[PDB]
Amino acid sequence: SVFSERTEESSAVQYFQFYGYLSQQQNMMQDYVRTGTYQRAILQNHTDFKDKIVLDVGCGSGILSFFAAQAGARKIYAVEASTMAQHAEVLVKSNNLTDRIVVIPGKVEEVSLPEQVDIIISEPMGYMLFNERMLESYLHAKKYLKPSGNMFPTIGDVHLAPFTDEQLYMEQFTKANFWYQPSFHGVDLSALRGAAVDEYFRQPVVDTFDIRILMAKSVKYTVNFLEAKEGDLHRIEIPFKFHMLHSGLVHGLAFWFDVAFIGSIMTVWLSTAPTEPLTHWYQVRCLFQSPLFAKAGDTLSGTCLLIANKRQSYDISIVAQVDQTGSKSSNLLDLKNPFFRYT
Amino acid sequence: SVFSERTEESSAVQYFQFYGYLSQQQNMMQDYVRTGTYQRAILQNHTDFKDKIVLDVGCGSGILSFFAAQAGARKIYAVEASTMAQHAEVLVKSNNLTDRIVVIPGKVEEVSLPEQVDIIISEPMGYMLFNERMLESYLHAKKYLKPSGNMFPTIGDVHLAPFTDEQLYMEQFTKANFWYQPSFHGVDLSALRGAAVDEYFRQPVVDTFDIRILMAKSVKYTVNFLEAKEGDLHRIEIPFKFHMLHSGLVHGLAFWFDVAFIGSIMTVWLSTAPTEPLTHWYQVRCLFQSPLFAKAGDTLSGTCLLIANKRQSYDISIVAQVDQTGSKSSNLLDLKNPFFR
Amino acid sequence: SVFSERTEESSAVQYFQFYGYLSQQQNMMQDYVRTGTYQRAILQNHTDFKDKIVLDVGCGSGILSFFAAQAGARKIYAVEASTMAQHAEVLVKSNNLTDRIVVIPGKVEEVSLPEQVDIIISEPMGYMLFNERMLESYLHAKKYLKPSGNMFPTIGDVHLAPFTDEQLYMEQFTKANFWYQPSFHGVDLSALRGAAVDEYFRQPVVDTFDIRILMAKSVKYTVNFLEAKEGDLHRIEIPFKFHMLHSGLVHGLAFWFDVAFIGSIMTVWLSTAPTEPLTHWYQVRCLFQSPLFAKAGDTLSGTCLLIANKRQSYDISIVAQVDQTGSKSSNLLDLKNPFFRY
Amino acid sequence: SVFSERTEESSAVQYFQFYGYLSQQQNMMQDYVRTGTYQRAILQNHTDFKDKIVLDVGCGSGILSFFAAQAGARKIYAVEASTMAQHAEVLVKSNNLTDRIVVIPGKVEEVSLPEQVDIIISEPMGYMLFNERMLESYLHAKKYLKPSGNMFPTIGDVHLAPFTDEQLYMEQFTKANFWYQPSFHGVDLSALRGAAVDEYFRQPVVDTFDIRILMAKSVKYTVNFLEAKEGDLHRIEIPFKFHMLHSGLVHGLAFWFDVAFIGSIMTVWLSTAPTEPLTHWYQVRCLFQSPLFAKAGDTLSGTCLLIANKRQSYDISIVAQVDQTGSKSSNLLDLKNPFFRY
Ligand SMILES: COC(=O)c1cc(O)c2cc(NC(=O)NCCCCNC(=N)NC[C@H]3O[C@@H](n4cnc5c(N)ncnc54)[C@H](O)[C@@H]3O)ccc2c1
Ligand SMILES: COC(=O)c1cc(O)c2cc(NC(=O)NCCCCNC(=N)NC[C@H]3O[C@@H](n4cnc5c(N)ncnc54)[C@H](O)[C@@H]3O)ccc2c1
Ligand SMILES: COC(=O)c1cc(O)c2cc(NC(=O)NCCCCNC(=N)NC[C@H]3O[C@@H](n4cnc5c(N)ncnc54)[C@H](O)[C@@H]3O)ccc2c1
Ligand SMILES: COC(=O)c1cc(O)c2cc(NC(=O)NCCCCNC(=N)NC[C@H]3O[C@@H](n4cnc5c(N)ncnc54)[C@H](O)[C@@H]3O)ccc2c1
Repeated sequence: SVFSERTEESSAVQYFQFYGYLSQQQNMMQDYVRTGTYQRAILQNHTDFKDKIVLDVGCGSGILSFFAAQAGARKIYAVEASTMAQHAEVLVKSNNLTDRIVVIPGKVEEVSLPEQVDIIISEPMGYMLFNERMLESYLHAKKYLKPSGNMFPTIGDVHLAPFTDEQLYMEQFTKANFWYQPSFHGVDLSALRGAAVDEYFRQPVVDTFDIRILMAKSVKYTVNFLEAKEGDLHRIEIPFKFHMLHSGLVHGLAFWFDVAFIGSIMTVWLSTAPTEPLTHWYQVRCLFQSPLFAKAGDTLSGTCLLIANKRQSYDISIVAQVDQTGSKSSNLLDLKNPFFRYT
Repeated sequence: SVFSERTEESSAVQYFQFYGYLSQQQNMMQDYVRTGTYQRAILQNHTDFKDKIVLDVGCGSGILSFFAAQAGARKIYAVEASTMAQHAEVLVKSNNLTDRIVVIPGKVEEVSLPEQVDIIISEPMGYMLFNERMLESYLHAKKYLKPSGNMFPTIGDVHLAPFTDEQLYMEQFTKANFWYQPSFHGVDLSALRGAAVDEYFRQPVVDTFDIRILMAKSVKYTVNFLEAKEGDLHRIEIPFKFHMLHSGLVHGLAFWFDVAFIGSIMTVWLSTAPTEPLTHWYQVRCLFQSPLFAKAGDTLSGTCLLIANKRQSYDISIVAQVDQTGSKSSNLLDLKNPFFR
Repeated sequence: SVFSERTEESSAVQYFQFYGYLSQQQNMMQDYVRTGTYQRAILQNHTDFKDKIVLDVGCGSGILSFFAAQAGARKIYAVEASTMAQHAEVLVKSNNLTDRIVVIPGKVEEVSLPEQVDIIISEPMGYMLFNERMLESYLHAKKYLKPSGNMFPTIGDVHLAPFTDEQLYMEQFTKANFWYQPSFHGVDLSALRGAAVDEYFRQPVVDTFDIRILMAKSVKYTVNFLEAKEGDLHRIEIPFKFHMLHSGLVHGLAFWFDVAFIGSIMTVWLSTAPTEPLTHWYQVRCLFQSPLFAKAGDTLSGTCLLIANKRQSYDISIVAQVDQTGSKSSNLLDLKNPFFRY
Repeated sequence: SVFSERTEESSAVQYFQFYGYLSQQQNMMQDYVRTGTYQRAILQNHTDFKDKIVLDVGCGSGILSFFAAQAGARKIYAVEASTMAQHAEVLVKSNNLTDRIVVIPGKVEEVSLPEQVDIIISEPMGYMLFNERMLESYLHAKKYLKPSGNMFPTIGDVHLAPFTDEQLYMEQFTKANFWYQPSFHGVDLSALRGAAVDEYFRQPVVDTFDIRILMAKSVKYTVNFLEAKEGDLHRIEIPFKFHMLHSGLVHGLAFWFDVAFIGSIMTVWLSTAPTEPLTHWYQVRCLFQSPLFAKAGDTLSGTCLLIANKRQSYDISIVAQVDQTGSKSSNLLDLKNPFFRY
């Protein structure tokens, strides 16, 4: 019941319906960097799986469990709450692994596992790492992890960097200005211009971009999944101090993430950086309401505060100022209403 | 309420959140054929509004009410269940129409209107006309219509026609065939190929197409909103008999719709046909899992059956056979998971 | 006889009937690259024929014997099992070479030659080099070759490369899909979908293609006809490891071949590569039933295994996997039912 | 058996291998005029099948049996000699007709049926109706037909007509003239020109043509399958007297056929005429060695003689003369080596 107490029923319904589609599973599977890196992380750390007990949190089609099986896992508990659980069972039988993979339909916060596991595996990451709040389910499942146990992924580093994108900033007002007309089919729309601007600026922009728009080395916030607690992700305060590498108008912050699989043999990384090939996580950009001018050598400092909501998302609050000028800007954004951009 | 008894709370939440965004209101407004045709229908039938009482069902930003006001409506009750009701009120004040347009926040099945109206106006059409099930709310609102009152739109014609599009058919099978692989990173996926094909073929394809793909004259199913009852739309049985004009593989049925605004002065049509400019309704195609071969001269007969569900959509059953050969295809589709091409 | 023990009578009948037609000999002679390269190989190595004894295995119309004669061969035994041996005799008379070219009707495994030869010549190559299994007759005929004799051709290189061709893959699955129909004139065909797909994908595709579809440098398997024995061609195991140069779906393997005529004066090559002008051998592609995704830098390894059958062809088994993912495709192929796509 | 005594094993092997492929079955099935007319003939004559015993000779995939089942047949014995019999069995199970369709693997001349049948159905027609000689198997199967029994098809009409096609005639010599060259890579080929011409002229041309090339109303030779005996098709003598409608050079005879399904309710026709849509039987044209000039009003008379051979085909002998001139021509053709021109 930890899941249903932090999540509106209306949101859980839609969430699980979405991951219940094969088309969606196929998308995730066809991302070769994602699928291949998970496989590489598990198989190259075979000693972390050989004759071990394994929990796969939100197994979907089962693919990560099959990898754990390839690596030599004695026993794998594959938990999945969507109707995809049925399809995972089918694959476990057709691949003759009924003696090693047990699919358990339900939420990991609600099901009973019969024993403690040596290692947990999952793909719980959303946009800017935290969105969809499955990282809480992943951490929750540590109640089943032996003390010496491991987690794959082991850590997550959400990166934050300032960007310049005059054209993105301008789009907002250009769109909002639809309403700034005194006779649209004889109707004066202009009283709504302000509300339109607000709405557009509350949407985090999900797409990719040229790394040339980044104005400073990114700042890293690390969650270590071995030590973290579920509750650590209810309120996430990310302080930042950027040392500006380029002079210009900073229109917002860009977000991406890495996770690392820290095994006994080696550490394997999965990156969603804009310097790396595009994943189904893209990148995320949050605009400031007002651009901040900064010179190369200036510091831009502030806080990104993420406050978990009952729609399995975050309210994002960003405050920033150029320390050498005192010019400051903010923005409050809702990751439950992202703008998926094609410009 | 009738609305909450026919609708899961989870679906209503999302539905009304979607229409609550200004960005979404702007997209509907910027469809010039939609906005312009509604305006033309109302203003050219000014006598249907001059000094009349009006109900606007699901008014959104209020745009249709403003049109009713331009046409000379004494009084317009604008009902809207999303938070857009707040923004509509703002526009009514800034346009100095507080004496003529009264916004009433809530569902039309739940609110109290103080009087009966002469005419109802709404844009309740979804994909394939019926999707989103607002046509029920529109019909429900007739409890407020005087005897001899009018409705704008007045009727809706659904059009059904068989199409050939080998490339469309192949896309879906090409996607589905992912699940045939016997060793995807060493994993045999092929036990799910059937489930994958079923799911993909249950998705109605929302996009446009050249009219050259149509293999017979369309068949028309008319709902007359003046006479129809809310419950008529719970189960909709559309029989069809196409006379094939071209020989080839029929890969599915294509759907579009017209509505007509039948006023005292003139009848104005809003069409979503593929012969007409593209609207935000596009057209919808339902693929058969297996094509049917037909020769020109052959008849293709069957039934399209639409059964309303609690997610404000329809489960669609399409059964079709080429009479001269007995070649038959049955197909089940869910308009709650459309494929946008 | 070695021939009739490795070949069903039904297959030999048809094989020899096919090469017995003048129309078929004209088609082979009109391939100028084939005819011209054979001529160039023989004439430019004239010292390999001047005053030498020659065996032409499966001479057909006789054309290669005439070339050996132009080069100065003392004596040429031209063996041919089809009825074309009589048309070859006619040409030997009309060209006043009765003193130098002796046609011997019959199979080279069955006839008696009166002496040993200095050199053997033949065109025994089929699709993918080996099809029709005449390479065995060519190797069998070495019982007539002196120690230190030569073979023309001398070696054969089979080239294997991975290819991407989505449109090819689609045409065959579109054909196969006929058998998914639940109501073809009211009859449910779909229980045979699996079998139809198998059948279609077992057909090697004989045509040409742009070299741009190739996703890695080809791999070479060499048969040296001087050293090889007839029995070596009963089971042919071709290992391969491709280093992928491009990322994408690998829909199969493409095959072609070169033979080299290694004479005393020079080596002349006859290539059927897609970089070279088209011959009557074209190229051959074997499709995988399921494509393999590979990234550039990945290795694609496996085996092409050819097992000779009694219908003068091979049962081909192709096993390939992307080493970095363990994605694997196994495919069977029957060279006796090729799909001609040109 | 009657089949193996009239057929060389080499030929039977290949024949049955060819019809054993699903790809080939699919081709036959996708010809809508063939498949649809068979269906229409059986269902419109439902009273010929309701609660009746049925034999389907060479059922292939089974499609005609399924039609007999749709029409209400109590029991259908579906005989098929190719490995397609296996696939037909699979379809009978997947269509829940194991109680009504019994697939019997083997040749209809060799298998045991447990009872006599009311009606036989088959698609035994080849090029010019008779080619491949399955019409003999169809007639052979009458040993299983009750006295009142019927046959579908019931009759076959072969149509013969004189044609003009200067360009077709010319092609032959243009091809043959490959050999009429004194130095093809230094070899004199010309001694073979005669033999090449002969070979080309012995090939019946399988393709279609504009009906405007026909110079007289066609002449009809009818086989009634109810009365005919297997041996009647060993030697088929077709006399003809054409009354010329157009003046010009007659370069040969064009052949096509109709079969009729004569039921109790109605007669349904399947035509392969050039006036009708193209089928997988096309039409067949046999050239004269020398064109015959005829004026409109002249009569062109002669005989077409078909003599069955052991390669499941016919040797065709055509003799024709213009009666008013005494200008005569001849031609011996072999339908076992047809030229596909389409
Ligand atoms: C109007 O649209 C929007 O505005 C909108 C907004 C958005 O944010 C959007 C985000 C999108 N997502 C997206 O791109 N993802 C990337 C894919 C990788 C993540 N894969 C993953 N996390 N798999 C988890 C598996 O774990 C299961 N699971 C979870 N919790 C569990 C629990 N407690 N117990 C048991 N099993 C559990 C779950 O069922 C599933 O199988 C896509 C569309 C969007 C549209
Ligand atoms: C992943 O993507 C999917 O899965 C998906 C699936 C889909 O099906 C999608 C469908 C889409 N539809 C769409 O673009 N339509 C445009 C047609 C024009 C507007 N049509 C209409 N009816 N206006 C309603 C107005 O009337 C109000 N209203 C309704 N009911 C009321 C009641 N009872 N009382 C009072 N007011 C009420 C309502 O709030 C609003 O103002 C778009 C996206 C999709 C995505
Ligand atoms: C749908 O169609 C199919 O299914 C199919 C299947 C296929 O595989 C096909 C293959 C095709 N091949 C083809 O175009 N090749 C041309 C390349 C030239 C190779 N030259 C060659 N082989 N000539 C040997 C000569 O040497 C004689 N000879 C052989 N053995 C002998 C022996 N032991 N003793 C004495 N004489 C012997 C022989 O008679 C002949 O004169 C064409 C069509 C196809 C269609
Ligand atoms: C070397 O290339 C050439 O030069 C060549 C020369 C040619 O002449 C060619 C002719 C071609 N033919 C062709 O296009 N036909 C189209 C019409 C098909 C008619 N349908 C049919 N005949 N069905 C027979 C069914 O009846 C079964 N069956 C027969 N006898 C049986 C028996 N005794 N017992 C039991 N079952 C028996 C049989 O297995 C099958 O299922 C094609 C290629 C050619 C190439």
